[PDB]
Amino acid sequence: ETFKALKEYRKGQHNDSYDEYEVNQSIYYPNGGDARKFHSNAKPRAIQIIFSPSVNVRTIKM
Amino acid sequence: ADVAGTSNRDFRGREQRLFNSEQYNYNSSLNGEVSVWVYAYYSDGSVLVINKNSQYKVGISETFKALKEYRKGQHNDSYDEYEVNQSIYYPNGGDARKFHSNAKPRAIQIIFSPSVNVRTIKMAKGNAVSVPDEYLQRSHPWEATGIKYRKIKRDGEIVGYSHYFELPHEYNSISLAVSGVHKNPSSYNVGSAHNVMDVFQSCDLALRFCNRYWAELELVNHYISPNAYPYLDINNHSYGVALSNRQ
Amino acid sequence: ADVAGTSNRDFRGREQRLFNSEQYNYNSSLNGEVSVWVYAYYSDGSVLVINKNSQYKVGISETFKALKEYRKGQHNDSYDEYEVNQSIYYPNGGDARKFHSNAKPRAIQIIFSPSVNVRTIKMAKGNAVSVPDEYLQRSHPWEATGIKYRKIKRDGEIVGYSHYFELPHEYNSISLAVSGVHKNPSSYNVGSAHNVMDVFQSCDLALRFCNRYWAELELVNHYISPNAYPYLDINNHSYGVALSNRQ
Amino acid sequence: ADVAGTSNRDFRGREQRLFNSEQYNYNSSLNGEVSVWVYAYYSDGSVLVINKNSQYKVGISETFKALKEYRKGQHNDSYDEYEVNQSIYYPNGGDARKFHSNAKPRAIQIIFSPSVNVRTIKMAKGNAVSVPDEYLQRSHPWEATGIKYRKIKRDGEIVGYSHYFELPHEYNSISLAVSGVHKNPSSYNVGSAHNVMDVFQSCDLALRFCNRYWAELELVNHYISPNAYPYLDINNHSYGVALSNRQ
Ligand SMILES: Nc1nc2c(ncn2[C@@H]2O[C@H](COP(=O)(O)OP(=O)(O)OP(=O)(O)O)[C@@H](O)[C@H]2O)c(=O)[nH]1
Ligand SMILES: Nc1nc2c(ncn2[C@@H]2O[C@H](COP(=O)(O)OP(=O)(O)OP(=O)(O)O)[C@@H](O)[C@H]2O)c(=O)[nH]1
Ligand SMILES: Nc1nc2c(ncn2[C@@H]2O[C@H](COP(=O)(O)OP(=O)(O)OP(=O)(O)O)[C@@H](O)[C@H]2O)c(=O)[nH]1
Ligand SMILES: Nc1ncnc2c1ncn2[C@@H]1O[C@H](COP(=O)(O)OP(=O)(O)OP(=O)(O)O)[C@@H](O)[C@H]1O
Ligand SMILES: Nc1ncnc2c1ncn2[C@@H]1O[C@H](COP(=O)(O)OP(=O)(O)OP(=O)(O)O)[C@@H](O)[C@H]1O
Ligand SMILES: Nc1ncnc2c1ncn2[C@@H]1O[C@H](COP(=O)(O)OP(=O)(O)OP(=O)(O)O)[C@@H](O)[C@H]1O
Ligand SMILES: Nc1ccn([C@@H]2O[C@H](COP(=O)(O)OP(=O)(O)OP(=O)(O)O)[C@@H](O)[C@H]2O)c(=O)n1
Ligand SMILES: Nc1ccn([C@@H]2O[C@H](COP(=O)(O)OP(=O)(O)OP(=O)(O)O)[C@@H](O)[C@H]2O)c(=O)n1
Ligand SMILES: Nc1ccn([C@@H]2O[C@H](COP(=O)(O)OP(=O)(O)OP(=O)(O)O)[C@@H](O)[C@H]2O)c(=O)n1
Ligand SMILES: Nc1ccn([C@@H]2O[C@H](COP(=O)(O)OP(=O)(O)OP(=O)(O)O)[C@@H](O)[C@H]2O)c(=O)n1
Ligand SMILES: [Cl-]
Ligand SMILES: [Cl-]
Ligand SMILES: [Cl-]
Ligand SMILES: [Mg+2]
Ligand SMILES: [Mg+2]
Ligand SMILES: [Mg+2]
Ligand SMILES: [Mg+2]
Ligand SMILES: [Mg+2]
Ligand SMILES: [Mg+2]
Ligand SMILES: [Mg+2]
Repeated sequence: ETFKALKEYRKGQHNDSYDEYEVNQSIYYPNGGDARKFHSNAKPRAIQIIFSPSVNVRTIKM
Repeated sequence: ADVAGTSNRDFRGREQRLFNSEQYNYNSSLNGEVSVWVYAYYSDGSVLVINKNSQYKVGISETFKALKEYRKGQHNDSYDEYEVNQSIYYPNGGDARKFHSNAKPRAIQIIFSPSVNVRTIKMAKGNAVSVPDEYLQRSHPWEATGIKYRKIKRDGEIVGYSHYFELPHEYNSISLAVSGVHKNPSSYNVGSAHNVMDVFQSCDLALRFCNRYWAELELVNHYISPNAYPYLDINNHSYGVALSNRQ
Repeated sequence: ADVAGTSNRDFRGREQRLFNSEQYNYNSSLNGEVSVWVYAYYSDGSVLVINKNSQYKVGISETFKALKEYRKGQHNDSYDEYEVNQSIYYPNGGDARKFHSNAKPRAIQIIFSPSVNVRTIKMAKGNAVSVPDEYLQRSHPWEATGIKYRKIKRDGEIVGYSHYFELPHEYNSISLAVSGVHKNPSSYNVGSAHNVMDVFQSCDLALRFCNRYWAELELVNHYISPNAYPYLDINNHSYGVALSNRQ
Repeated sequence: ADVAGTSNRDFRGREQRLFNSEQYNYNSSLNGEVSVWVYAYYSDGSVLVINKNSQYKVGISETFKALKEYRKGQHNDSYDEYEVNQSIYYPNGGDARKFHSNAKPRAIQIIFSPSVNVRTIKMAKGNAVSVPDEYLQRSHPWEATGIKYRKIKRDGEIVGYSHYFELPHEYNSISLAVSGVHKNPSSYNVGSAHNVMDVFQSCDLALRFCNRYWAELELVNHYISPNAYPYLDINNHSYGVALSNRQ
């Protein structure tokens, strides 16, 4: 998944979609955008990766 | 004339030092201001400042709703946040579309000017329905929290006092009121019969300010520094101007 | 040990009774809260509560506009209600599309905590432009209305005081301010020179709350009962908790 | 110590040169990345980049619809562009309000990293319904287009490979897929039984990127240059960093 695709998207609600385009430009390069916020609340705060017990743990790659 | 910076006849130098000292001391006279700031920090990095500047004593009181992030001229999920409030006022009391509102403050900093007497500071940190301690019947209406205030220092001088607490937990939903009294080392009570009507007038003359800044940077650059205000930033860095006996 | 509920050595029982009594009495000490609630009832069945909780004395003051129903996050005919206000401030002064605004309160209940002294209660019920009695020049700024307050009672105990008046007529368009003073049977004046600066601080530390509930049911279930507040409902039913010398 | 830049004991200098050479060579080892970029240029001067970075082999495949300009958070005539697509998929198949959509790419640049083997590059340039050559029945699923790739050069070093074609005609409506294989001068087949499951994993581990930039300038300054990527601009100017045996 891209950085964009991991960002919170609220189906059927407002998502500050223009401002979040600007947010992305400033994340891709420092001072690259014109966003109205320092930190997007759409950015993930954490990530959990889970595998089924049928995985071989030694083959996992990230 | 004597050469600058080599004698006691550098009157320009003496006048500069006096000018700075007079400012520091005027503020701490009974004729001077006392000021309080409440900073609410939001998860998007923005900061609501509420400031009040008055003579004799000063304070700020805000509802849980009024401390919540409000983006002027933008969308604020206003209906959903009404539902959020109902669920904060009572568990499962609302119909919101979110577990945690990003409009809720993540932290609070309270700063007082150096003209406050730290021992007179009082805080009422209530729950979301504005009750200081679980139930009114057993609530002392305030706690004296002066001992938790850290000195904000520049060049060895106390430029202010700061109390900071984070609200990083889901149950940290608060109303908040804070108050302090201007230093008075004299035995002239400003609230004695002679001057009490002047203190009542100070209630009406107190000047208030609030604004939401987009970042701590913007706050430091365009609010704190230009007005020679004290501040303590997230990295424990002190801001302010040292004036007492200094050029 | 002795068997529960058969002797004076049921210390758990004695501690329960003391705990309740201490709460009742703490509230009525000079260290305790005094609280006032104003309920505005609207024709759609919803209720605006404004509450304020403070030491020494407490009160609330609201404009005619501020008492009007406001539905957070929904449509409120906001332009038309601006026109409504102009026609309420002066006859035929506006251009509204309605004879009677459903946002106008149909009734008002004022409740005080049992820590109030009923004889200190004062109300300023003004007209829509905030004049207590027709013209400022002949207005006493308040009426002492304590004699009209009914006792809200539970188990024989006064859990609060209520004054209720309906505004069922077209000309019942009001501004409203109410105030009361915390019980003080001592001859220590809390506003005497010794403690007056603490009362000025109480002005700043007073915690405030407002919210619109959708029904009297919702108010009873999620505002009154959870916080052990007193209330009197439309069927004259008393709500509150009896604490003095009770388990 | 010896003086800088006058002897073989300038270990800082030798380390710098090695560091650069190791980077160039690591990329071209079987452990390194291979990368492809597709740039679609629009008439408003903006540029969609799609990039993919993977081990062993890499490629990108996009529908005609997905190559069309999409302005995030702005109006895109979305209904009318649905109608446009119907008329591109089949002549006179839609009801659009325009002869030529400004959302259609005016040109395409394909760039590969210098770790690609140019002889393994394959392109499927299909029509708007994703058919490589008029009809499926007579379509070879790809063309080997490596011979048309120009070397992007900086300081004598190949920093990448570019294939550019304009789509300046009304009938230049395309779907597009392109692929290349990481250099492998060894006789170890990365797709042989020993390592083939690792290549299947590379399919899942391939990192993808897309974004629309407003101008070629913005692309050069904020996408190409900061990440040390190769590029060829409209004036035939080469961008990239020369690393092999250089400080
Ligand atoms: N006091 C002092 N300041 C120093 C010293 N070394 C560097 N400084 C810097 O110089 C500043 C103070 O300089 P001065 O104001 O001229 O020294 P002072 O102690 O105030 O002496 P007075 O002007 O007589 O009041 C401080 O902010 C320091 O960062 C030092 O050894 N002593
Ligand atoms: N006092 C009293 N309560 C009754 C009686 N019959 C039923 N009750 C119920 O019991 C409750 C009070 O019971 P208790 O608290 O145990 O009686 P009490 O008068 O408080 O006696 P103490 O516990 O010694 O203070 C009331 O709320 C009544 O509804 C009765 O005859 N006398
Ligand atoms: N090689 C070379 N570079 C020149 C010459 N004149 C100017 N330059 C510039 O200098 C740069 C290369 O300088 P160097 O790296 O120090 O020379 P070099 O050929 O790499 O020699 P080595 O450091 O031993 O590898 C090039 O980018 C040129 O633009 C010249 O006559 N020969
Ligand atoms: N290098 C120094 N040596 C001795 N005294 C100094 C020196 N620098 C400053 N001082 C003096 O010591 C006093 C304290 O200055 P200082 O800068 O240490 O305090 P501060 O700014 O409040 O805290 P800090 O700089 O540690 O964040 C001032 O009078 C200052 O002039
Ligand atoms: N059935 C009873 N007989 C005698 N005394 C009672 C009885 N029930 C309650 N009491 C006592 O009489 C006092 C008054 O209780 P009561 O329930 O009548 O008052 P209340 O709740 O304020 O008003 P109400 O129940 O009439 O709405 C309390 O001390 C209570 O314990
Ligand atoms: N003035 C020069 N005379 C001789 N050799 C040079 C000179 N300038 C650079 N070189 C060397 O010749 C090689 C090619 O450098 P050059 O700058 O000509 O290629 P380029 O950057 O890929 O293409 P171009 O500069 O023509 O756009 C490098 O090793 C460089 O160090
Ligand atoms: N940095 C920004 C942010 C927003 N806006 C303007 O404000 C408008 C509304 O904000 P937007 O980001 O589009 O969010 P919403 O419309 O509220 O939500 P959504 O687009 O997801 O429906 C935008 O169209 C844009 O023109 C802007 O000038 N620049
Ligand atoms: N718990 C919720 C949240 C929202 N909505 C509906 O969705 C609409 C849009 O959401 P809202 O909360 O009003 O936010 P915005 O309109 O996007 O932003 P704002 O009101 O601040 O302009 C509301 O009018 C409301 O009718 C709802 O059904 N119940
Ligand atoms: N007496 C009135 C009432 C309304 N209008 C017009 O009708 C519009 C819509 O009515 P309004 O009073 O604004 O209510 P709503 O938009 O429906 O609700 P709200 O403003 O609270 O969102 C207004 O903008 C106003 O221009 C008018 O001409 N004169
Ligand atoms: N060939 C077309 C083009 C548009 N419309 C109508 O015009 C409206 C507005 O145009 P649209 O194509 O939807 O563009 P915008 O709303 O302006 O932009 P966007 O949808 O991207 O926000 C559409 O909803 C559609 O009903 C139409 O009748 N037939
Ligand atoms: Cl003084
Ligand atoms: Cl007491
Ligand atoms: Cl290798
Ligand atoms: Mg210092
Ligand atoms: Mg809304
Ligand atoms: Mg309107
Ligand atoms: Mg009863
Ligand atoms: Mg939008
Ligand atoms: Mg549309
Ligand atoms: Mg060159």
